[PDB]
Amino acid sequence: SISIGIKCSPSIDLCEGQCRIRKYFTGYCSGDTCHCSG
Repeated sequence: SISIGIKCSPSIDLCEGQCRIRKYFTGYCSGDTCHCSG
């Protein structure tokens, strides 16, 4: 994965949307930072 440096929480993980508008396929919150892949 890459990290995009958007803050997140795993409990309400909105990283997929942040990754998809940046043209990745998916994303997830690690610790408190969004990761993207694809």
